[PDB]
Amino acid sequence: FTPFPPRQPTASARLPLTLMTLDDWALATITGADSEKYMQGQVTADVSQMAEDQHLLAAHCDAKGKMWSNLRLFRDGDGFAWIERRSVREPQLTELKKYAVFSKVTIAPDDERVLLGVAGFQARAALANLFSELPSKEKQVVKEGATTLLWFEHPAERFLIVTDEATANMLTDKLRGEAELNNSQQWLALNIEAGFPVIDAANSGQFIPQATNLQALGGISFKKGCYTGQEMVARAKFRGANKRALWLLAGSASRLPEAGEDLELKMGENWRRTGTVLAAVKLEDGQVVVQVVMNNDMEPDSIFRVRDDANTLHIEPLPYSLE
Ligand SMILES: [Ca+2]
Ligand SMILES: [Cl-]
Repeated sequence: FTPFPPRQPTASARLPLTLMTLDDWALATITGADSEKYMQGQVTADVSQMAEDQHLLAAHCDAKGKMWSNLRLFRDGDGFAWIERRSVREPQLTELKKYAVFSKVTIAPDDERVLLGVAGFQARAALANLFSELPSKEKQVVKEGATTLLWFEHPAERFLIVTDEATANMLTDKLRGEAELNNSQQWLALNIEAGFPVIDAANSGQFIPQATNLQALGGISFKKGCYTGQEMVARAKFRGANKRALWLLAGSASRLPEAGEDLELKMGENWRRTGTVLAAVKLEDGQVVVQVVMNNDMEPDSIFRVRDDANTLHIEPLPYSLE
């Protein structure tokens, strides 16, 4: 079917109708009688209380609570599928499979299905012509034949499509010259804007889930039964235990910081390396936008920069509360 070529991404507010190939994300599945039990023991979400029409962003942690990756989970066949960054799928699956020697599950990558995104102006009306039913806030996953559609509210309405090559080709042919075409960087920009954490390889194993605000995004149950890393995830909820959070910065820079890179914070006439970048994109309207993990008590008027840059970044209020 083939990835779409990149064009410079746009902020959600000004984003035209856009169809994207999500090549930098990747799919995996679990099937078998023990699918729910097995996943319940390895992720932060309560998968026993996930309906067929729901999807959520969970964490898969090691025994110390550090996330191999977050993952967007939904029911698929008699088990689950999930989407995470391609750069971490291989090690994530190795670590997930460590406990499955005798369990009634089969865990595998899925590179047969195609991941697409639809976003921007009138995305819903454009798609309503191409599928009988679309997902919505009231029914967040819809399935039609080979296709699974996931609804997102943030930062503006958009849809993630999990489908076969034939349907991907149909959609592309039907929307060509109406939807702009872009690649993963546009979906990435939207996740940065929404404050939804992205974990690439450099950041695998580095963060407890709450350092990336996952508790505020519905990704952690504190009442479910035991799972790998649970004790440490629970400890991070104590008053004052976790000192990090995920932030949204915007401004200008001469280069994008890489995942795992630090930024610099201004203080007096000095600059101090601070934080860990998760993702960054340069937008059409000129700004660099950056998702970063740093201390949860940064002053709102803090001034940042990409290391040694002539220009600066500032905090854009996160669109959801951490209270
Ligand atoms: Ca444009
Ligand atoms: Cl952490």
